[PDB]
Amino acid sequence: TKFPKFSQGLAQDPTTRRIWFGIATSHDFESHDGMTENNLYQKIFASHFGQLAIIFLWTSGNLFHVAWQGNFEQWIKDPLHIRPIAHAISDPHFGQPAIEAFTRSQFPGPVNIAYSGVYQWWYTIGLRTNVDLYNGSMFLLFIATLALFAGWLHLEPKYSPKVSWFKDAESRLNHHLSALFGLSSLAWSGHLIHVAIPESRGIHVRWDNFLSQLPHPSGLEPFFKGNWSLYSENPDSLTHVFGTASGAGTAVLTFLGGFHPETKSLWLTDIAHHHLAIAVLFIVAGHMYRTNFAIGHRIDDILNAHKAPSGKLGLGHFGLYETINNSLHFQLGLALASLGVITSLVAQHMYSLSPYAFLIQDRTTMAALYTHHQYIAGFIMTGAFAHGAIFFIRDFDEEKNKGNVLSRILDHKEAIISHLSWVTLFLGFHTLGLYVHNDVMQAFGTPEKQILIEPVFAQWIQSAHGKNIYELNILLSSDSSNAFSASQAIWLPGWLNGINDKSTSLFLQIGPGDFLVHHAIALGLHTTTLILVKGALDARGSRLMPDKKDFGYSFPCDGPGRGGTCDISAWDAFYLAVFWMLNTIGWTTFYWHWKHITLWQGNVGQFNESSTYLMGWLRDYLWLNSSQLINGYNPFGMNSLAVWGWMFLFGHLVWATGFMFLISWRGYWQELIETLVWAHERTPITNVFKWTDKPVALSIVQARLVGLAHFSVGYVFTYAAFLIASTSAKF
Amino acid sequence: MEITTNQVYIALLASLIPAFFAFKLGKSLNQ
Amino acid sequence: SHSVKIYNTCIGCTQCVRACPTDVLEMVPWDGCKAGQIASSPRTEDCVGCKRCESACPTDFLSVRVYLGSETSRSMGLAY
Amino acid sequence: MQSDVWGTVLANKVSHITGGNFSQGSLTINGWLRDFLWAQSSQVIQSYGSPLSAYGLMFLGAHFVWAFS
Amino acid sequence: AHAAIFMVRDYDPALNFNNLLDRVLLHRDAIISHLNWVCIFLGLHSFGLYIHNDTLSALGRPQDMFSDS
Amino acid sequence: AGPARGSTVKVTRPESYWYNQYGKVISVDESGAIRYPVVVRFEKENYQGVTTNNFALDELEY
Amino acid sequence: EAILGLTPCAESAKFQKVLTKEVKALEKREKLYEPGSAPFQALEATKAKTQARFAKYAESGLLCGADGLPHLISDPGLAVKYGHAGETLIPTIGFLYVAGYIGTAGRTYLQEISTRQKPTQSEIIIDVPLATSIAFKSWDWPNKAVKELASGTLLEDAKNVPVSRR
Ligand code: CLA
Ligand code: CLA
Ligand code: CLA
Ligand code: CLA
Ligand code: CLA
Ligand SMILES: CC1=C(/C=C/C(C)=C/C=C/C(C)=C/C=C/C=C(C)/C=C/C=C(C)/C=C/C2=C(C)CCCC2(C)C)C(C)(C)CCC1
Ligand SMILES: CC1=C(/C=C/C(C)=C/C=C/C(C)=C/C=C/C=C(C)/C=C/C=C(C)/C=C/C2=C(C)CCCC2(C)C)C(C)(C)CCC1
Repeated sequence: TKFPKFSQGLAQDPTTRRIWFGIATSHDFESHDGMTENNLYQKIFASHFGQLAIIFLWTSGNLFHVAWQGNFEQWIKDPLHIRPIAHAISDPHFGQPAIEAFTRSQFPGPVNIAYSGVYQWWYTIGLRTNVDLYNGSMFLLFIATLALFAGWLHLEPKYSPKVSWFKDAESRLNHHLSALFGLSSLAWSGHLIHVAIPESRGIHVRWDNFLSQLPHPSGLEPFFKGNWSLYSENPDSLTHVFGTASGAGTAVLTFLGGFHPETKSLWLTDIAHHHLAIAVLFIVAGHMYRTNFAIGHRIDDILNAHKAPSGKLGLGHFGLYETINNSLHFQLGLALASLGVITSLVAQHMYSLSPYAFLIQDRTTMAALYTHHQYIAGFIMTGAFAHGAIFFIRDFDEEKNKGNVLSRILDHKEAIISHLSWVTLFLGFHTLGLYVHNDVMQAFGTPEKQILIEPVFAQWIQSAHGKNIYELNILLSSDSSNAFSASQAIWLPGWLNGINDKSTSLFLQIGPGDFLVHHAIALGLHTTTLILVKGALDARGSRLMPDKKDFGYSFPCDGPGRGGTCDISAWDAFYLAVFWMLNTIGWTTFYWHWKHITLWQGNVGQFNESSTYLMGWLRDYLWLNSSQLINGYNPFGMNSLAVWGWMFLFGHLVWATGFMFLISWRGYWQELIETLVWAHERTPITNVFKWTDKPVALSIVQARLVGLAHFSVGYVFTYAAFLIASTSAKF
Repeated sequence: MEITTNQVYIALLASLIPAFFAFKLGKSLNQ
Repeated sequence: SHSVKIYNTCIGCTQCVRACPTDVLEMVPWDGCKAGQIASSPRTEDCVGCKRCESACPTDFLSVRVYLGSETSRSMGLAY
Repeated sequence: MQSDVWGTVLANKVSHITGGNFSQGSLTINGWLRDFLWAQSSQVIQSYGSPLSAYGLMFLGAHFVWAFS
Repeated sequence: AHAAIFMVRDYDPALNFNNLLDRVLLHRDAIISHLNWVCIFLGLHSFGLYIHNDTLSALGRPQDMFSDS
Repeated sequence: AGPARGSTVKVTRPESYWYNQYGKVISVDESGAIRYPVVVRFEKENYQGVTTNNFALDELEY
Repeated sequence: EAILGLTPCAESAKFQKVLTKEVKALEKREKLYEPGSAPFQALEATKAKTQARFAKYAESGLLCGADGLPHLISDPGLAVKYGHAGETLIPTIGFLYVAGYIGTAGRTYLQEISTRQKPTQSEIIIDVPLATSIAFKSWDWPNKAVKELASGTLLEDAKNVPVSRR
């Protein structure tokens, strides 16, 4: 018909394929009809503005709904005993008991309790009233508007940048490192020193008084003389109540380490010092590349210099600069890899060094935020490898990259894949072995014959950090070491208080159950990597198909010949790897959850005893903690867990529905749909309703994608239901 | 304290402005 | 439509031609091999994409090659 | 059978094994999951250390073989 | 399975001209399509009733359920 | 020059199943029009299940 | 010697608790039978073995956790310094000897039959004399390993190894 207008091939298709494949190729701008490099960069740049606006509108809506329908001010009076609210419910389908069930707070109606942790974050950074929130909401709506206008404007022909502007790497790196990262970090230090730290100590500072209100009793004279220490003089005491002046200090920049005793969060003056120190680093970093003033490095020169004299790396990094500068998929792959790592970092660090006031006491938000960030990191790490494969097919040219590290890595791909295959097989065999040994020992009534390997290498590292529970007396756990007795350490008393407190999750104690799961996670990381690396390294060709680059990233197969070739494309490697990634984050979040749930209830023995065999996981984790969830609605009545109950069965159903797409394949359905087309055509009256797009069965790749999407949604929705209902039921 | 019905109205009418700009940007990106 | 291409490694065994269910390929004369015939693909508007020809071909990495492309009602194998 | 036939008789009163929960409990998926799958699975998951422990091992082993498929 | 092996391997058209087996094969789109409808109908009016009950139970309206009460 | 009938060659055609492997020469064609005159036989069958293939002289190491 | 926060099983109360718990279960089962009957004798054999096993674990310098179950030490330095090398380090050497033996026997048989007329017939019908000879001559497998390594006959050269279009 007409849609999709970016593909004539698709728009001639007389079937329902046109619709589905039109939606699925709409953002792949390179493959569009008559696409030039200029037009490609300009549509990317605009879409980027569109994403920004969507993010600012999302934040604006969180602020709005919390200011309008939440209980932010009540929560501020009693953080540990009021539940924060996300939004109201306006569902005409509810009955009166459901209305009475979901009615919690003083709001007149049914609400949803929020688990995103935005209340803790807003309170920490200084907001205190619903008017604050509302004004923030309005500001963000304005910034959205600006982004959308910029998007449109830079799409106009007078402001549309040229490709050279897009390919100016050194300038971008300077600006992005000095300003985006550096000056935004310095600004945040300014916000903390001028607004947040005062509000933490009772002083109310807003736009109408900040220009007068001195953030430190001595002003900027200490700064300009060089008496910087005066800014660290009188820190808050260990008896300080957050938000009041009782026990409060005057210092604005410290290095105390550890946590504030009431909030169980990091000190704000250490967060301000942090943001200020790294600002100084990023600003210095952003003055390194050569732009328009003759000073600075050129990136190609750095690249071209680094080559080992032995020749073990070949021609080293020669030619890489044009490779990366001319390939968007390389750039996207490197970005997603980096972001992947940083997202896991945020998950691993926010539970152990909690930065927000009263957030560790909110157990369900803690569990939600860890789970959320690790699932996102998992999806992002698959993407990085996917876009690495698409680079090897679409943008890698061997003539230009001859002898450098990319061609070399491609020249020993069998060594890489075979070694990964060894590691995978080794962990899988031994780790599943040891669990099955331990299960049979428990079943035969002989728990003393389990194999329970201590994690001594992790206990050593914990000992070096200052934990004294393993009696190993090294580095920070020895009094006599250089590391401990370093005079100007000064973060150490705070740190050691924190690391030897059972309540915090700062280096949890570990034992045999911790040893087994860490090897399971290793098995999952390696096996995911192996599937994705094989994908990217066999992308351009293999022995079973030497001309794979000519078919592209995604294609069904190469037919039943040569022994059969289902799932031989690099896209299929990605599709296979997503199951392994969900399984691996599954294992990490189950471990995090069960380990915390037992620590918070006090019975760490439960985890220590039960986690060494698989019936323990099944019985004392899944089976036991599903009791309240599945009673959310019963023949007797219903409670506010009825929504999570229903979303739990919904997840089960969506996961199972995905198996239909994953197991039954296309021909079955194409032959059934032919009989339905016959029945429609031959049934009187009804025939007069004619289709415009001939009904056909979904395609081969399409159904792999639809199966994966049903599988992923059901996996996520089930676990999130279980995680929130179980944690919220018991805490 | 409680956000008033007036402040909801102002929020709505304000939101009409990035709706228009959205439409504009969409149309522009769509060839 | 799908695109069927023939490369010069053909040995003129006629097996692909025999295999094809929609008469896309035929044998034309050639001098590059002992059999003095090569395969050719004049009627690629009738190719359904089954890849039966590639299963028949006995040369090491096939001399006939089907690259799937845009769908039509003919290539989609529709009797409606 | 466990809810409506099998049980023990005292005089004329019949005390069934799951106490007649089929008639009401079977009318939702949640009830099949809760009153059948979750509740009646207590015996097999609490079988370790007993003479029924082979059923516990076969229960986990079969979950494994199914997922392997 | 074995019926399909018979059709593929041991069916002779010549010896089955206008008998029952041939007539079956002349209306095989009508047989499958009617079976298809019956399956959709039974699916919706049977598992749809459990989904009904689950949903109305969760919405707090047990008097709207397909039940003995 | 051609290999002798019965000699051993090593394939150097990268898209072939038998790359870097050794085969026996069965026949050489002498016409110049022929594009792949040498017939080689291998012990290991390929994915297609065949064990023989025609090669050019610039794809063999003899 | 108590290391890593663990107590020795010989002087752990939780260890004894576990032994009590197993023996008590066996006593309960014995109540049902008659003191002379053969089930009774079976349960006594079971209980004997059990007490023997705990005694063995007690005089082996095994280290118990808070659960009262023995824990193994796998860093070789810690194992050797505190007398726990029999838990993982000796078994390592023992596994690596037997795995090297099996590998060597398999590689040997494969390299031997590869020179036959139809080598693939000797893979589905095993040459049993040849296999027994190889199995028994391969007890000194590091001889062959270090010879092959140092000489260069272990690895095929890259030019002779089939590989894809890379
Ligand atoms: C951006 C995310 C966002 C989300 C997910 C929601 C979600 C919701 N809003 Mg809220 N809303 C938002 C922003 C958002 N809002 C903002 C910024 C304002 C201030 C202008 C409001 C003002 C508002 C009012 C007055 C009401 C709601 C209501 C609701 C609820 C029902 C849907 C509805 O009636 O809204 C209707 C939508 C609007 C009134 C304007 C929304 C403007 C946003 C930016 C929409 C665009 C979203 C996004 C960018 C589109 C991309 C998706 C696409 C990729 C598929 C639902 C929870 C109703 C409610 O509270 O029920 C209990 C209700 O009465 N919202
Ligand atoms: C910044 C991040 C980023 C960017 C800019 C891109 C950009 C792109 N990707 Mg990459 N990718 C990324 C991250 C990113 N990706 C990540 C994180 C992954 C791992 C998931 C991938 C994996 C990936 C694959 C495997 C492929 C791409 C492809 C592409 C290209 C086309 C995509 C397309 O046509 O979409 C249009 C697609 C859609 C409209 C489908 C949407 C499917 C939805 C999101 C499923 C969600 C389920 C459901 C709706 C949930 C609802 C809740 C429920 C209760 C109802 C485009 C260049 C493709 C390409 O063509 O290269 C050749 C390609 O094949 N990407
Ligand atoms: C429980 C389910 C399950 C299990 C056990 C496996 C196991 C494995 N997967 Mg598979 N996989 C699965 C689900 C599973 N997968 C699913 C759902 C998908 C998505 C389609 C995949 C997709 C997938 C891909 C793409 C890849 C794997 C690979 C692997 C191998 C990784 C090697 C290893 O980790 O340990 C070693 C082996 C095991 C732990 C399993 C062996 C089982 C026991 C230990 C063997 C002993 C049997 C015993 C003697 C009894 C004999 C039977 C008797 C009747 C005769 C391993 C064989 C990878 C691989 O092969 O890398 C080499 C690989 O690339 N998997
Ligand atoms: C839970 C997992 C799941 C589900 C829901 C389905 C569903 C279906 N399968 Mg699939 N299938 C599955 C797993 C599943 N399958 C698996 C694992 C495989 C093995 C690979 C298959 C292999 C398979 C084959 C080979 C066939 C089916 C067929 C069917 C269809 C049966 C007809 C039917 O009952 O439609 C009715 C739809 C349902 C019962 C789905 C749920 C619909 C809900 C209850 C209604 C949705 C709400 C709706 C909006 C409410 C409207 C009314 C209300 C307002 C009053 C149905 C769509 C058959 C088919 O298509 O024949 C016609 C068929 O031949 N399936
Ligand atoms: C002579 C027999 C032999 C030898 C010496 C090797 C050696 C090796 N294998 Mg191989 N392998 C073998 C048989 C052998 N394998 C067989 C029979 C299979 C099919 C199951 C495999 C499947 C296999 C896979 C999938 C992988 C290896 C890998 C490896 C390498 C690393 C070690 C390892 O992963 O062990 C693991 C070994 C197994 C999983 C197979 C068990 C081998 C049995 C126990 C011994 C041989 C049995 C044989 C019937 C003995 C008959 C001898 C008699 C007649 C005299 C190493 C080169 C890995 C690698 O590539 O490393 C880079 C790898 O991923 N092997
Ligand atoms: C008149 C009036 C009123 C009312 C109003 C209203 C009713 C409103 C509404 C409103 C609304 C209803 C709004 C909305 C909004 C929306 C928005 C704001 C959106 C956005 C979006 C976006 C941004 C998107 C994006 C995109 C996409 C998705 C694709 C591509 C393109 C783009 C990127 C653009 C009142 C009563 C007050 C008063 C009186 C007057
Ligand atoms: C395929 C492909 C691709 C992709 C890629 C990827 C996907 C990757 C990933 C990767 C990754 C994702 C990685 C990671 C890494 C990391 C690291 C390497 C780290 C390190 C660290 C360190 C070493 C540290 C240190 C330390 C510690 C540990 C502690 C203490 C302190 C300190 C600091 C000293 C691309 C795009 C290129 C393109 C082509 C193709």
